[PDB]
Amino acid sequence: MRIILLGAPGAGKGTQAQFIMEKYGIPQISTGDMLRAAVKSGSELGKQAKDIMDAGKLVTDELVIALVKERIAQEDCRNGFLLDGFPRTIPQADAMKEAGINVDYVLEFDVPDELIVDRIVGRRVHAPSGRVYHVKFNPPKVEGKDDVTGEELTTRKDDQEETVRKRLVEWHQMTAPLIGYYSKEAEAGNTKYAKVDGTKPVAEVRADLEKILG
Repeated sequence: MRIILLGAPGAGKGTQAQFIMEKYGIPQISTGDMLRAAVKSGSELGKQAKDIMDAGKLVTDELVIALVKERIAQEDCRNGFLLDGFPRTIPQADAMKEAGINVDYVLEFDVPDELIVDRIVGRRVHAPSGRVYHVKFNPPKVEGKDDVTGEELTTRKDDQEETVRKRLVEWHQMTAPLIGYYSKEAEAGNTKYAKVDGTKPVAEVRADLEKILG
C-alpha cells in the first residue's frame, strides 16, 4: 500500500497519518525527513544536500527524487509507504513515475480557506516560555494573557490573516495542475484519487478512509 497524502497548510492531513500507519504497517516519509536523515547519515546525497542547504539555496527536483527513490527501497517500505507533502508540482510527479516510484492512492485533504484562517489566526504564544494558546479551543484563564507569568501574549508572523491567505493562494494555484494530473491518472487507471472532507470529526474521516482504501 503506497499512499500519497496531499493537503493545504493547516488542513490537518496529518491527523489521519498514524491511523494509516497502523492499518498497513508502513512508515510516514517526507522530503524533510529524507534531507535531515541523509545529511546526518553522512551518505552521499546527504553531503550534496547539506551544501545546498548551508549555502541557503533550494534543493533541486533532481536531488529530491533521488532521495525519495533511496528511501522507499529500504525494508522499511516492504509493505509500502505514506508520502507526505510530495509531489508538489507536476514535473516532480513525472520524475517519480520516471524513477519507477508508483503509487496506489492519492488522498487530498480538503478544508476551505476560511476555516483554516480562523483555525490558524487564533494561535498565541508567550515567547519566553514557549507556551501555546488558542481563543476558541484552548483559551487561557485570563483573556489575552499568560496563565503562568501573567505577562502579555504574542502572535507570530506565520499566523497572520494576510500571511495565511497569501500562503493558501500560492498553494491552490501551484497545486491546481497536480490535482488534475492525478485525477486524470485516476480515470486513466494508473492510480487512485479521492477528495476528503477534513471538516468532519476524526472518527468519520477515519471511516471514510477505510472504505476508500478498503
